[PDB]
Amino acid sequence: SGAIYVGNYRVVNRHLATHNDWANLVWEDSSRDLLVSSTTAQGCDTIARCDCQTGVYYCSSRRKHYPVSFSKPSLIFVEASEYYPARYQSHLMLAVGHSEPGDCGGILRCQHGVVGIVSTGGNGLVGFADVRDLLWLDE
Ligand SMILES: CCN(CC1CC1)C(=O)c1cccc(CC(=O)N2CCC[C@H](C(N)=O)C2)c1
Ligand SMILES: [Zn+2]
Repeated sequence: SGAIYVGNYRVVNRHLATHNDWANLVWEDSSRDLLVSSTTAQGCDTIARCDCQTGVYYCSSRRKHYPVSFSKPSLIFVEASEYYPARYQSHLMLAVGHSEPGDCGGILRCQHGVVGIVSTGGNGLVGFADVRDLLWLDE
């Protein structure tokens, strides 16, 4: 679990979104596993606007942060789950690291701010849904 709070927005994994998230829906993209809902309180997270390929992520299944090198956002095959059939997930970045299902929502950060959130795992890889292209989160 986990979310990003920026301005009047809350960014979560689409497969973990709550009834409140869907009742205050701003935008969702099933191909990216993202959903953004509106909030009443102002969020203070800063979104990175960059092309970094190194950062640190929080891994809840180890209660630890790990430094990683990660790929550029791209269309990657992700196996079927109870939330989606087997499909191309877009804007996904992979790194070598530990990720179990409950790790979804952990934040990946670089020196510029929030880069994305854990969205996939397995096979000794961790995949992060990028949010750096969502320029509208800042206004
Ligand atoms: C090979 C079976 N296996 C390990 C099971 C745990 C024994 C996995 O598939 C597996 C392993 C670690 C993490 C995850 C989570 C994951 O990647 N998802 C599930 C939620 C939706 C995600 C998405 N963005 O489409 C995809 C799965
Ligand atoms: Zn950066």
